[PDB]
Amino acid sequence: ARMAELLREKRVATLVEQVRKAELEHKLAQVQLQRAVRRQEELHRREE
RNA sequence: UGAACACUUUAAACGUUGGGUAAUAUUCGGAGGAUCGGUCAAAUGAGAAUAUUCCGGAUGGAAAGCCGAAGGCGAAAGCACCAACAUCAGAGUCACUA
Repeated sequence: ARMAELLREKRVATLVEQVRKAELEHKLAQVQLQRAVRRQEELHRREE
């Protein structure tokens, strides 16, 4: 039971956290970079 | 997926308020003196007091005649005078939400 838990559960869960967090860092690099410069240029040109 | 924002685009979507109309029968005076109505066809009547009509006037509300279409909007029934109030809705782009 301890072999199953510490040698499966925490590392398979760890795979799930780091995979969705690499995905979240992908989505967050998107929403910072392309979104932020696009919308500040749009708001800049719309107020001009 | 579902929903709110910023743009692009949509009309017979929805209720209220003001105004209009080809057209409608009734009526006030005038033209005109026996036809009109109507149907496969025939039959009460309008009419010898003036009928269809025609002139021009009033009335008052129906319905929106063409547009307009195997076109649109709608959840469906449905929705076809504008103008404005007005509350939406639906589609596309670009972003939020996880």
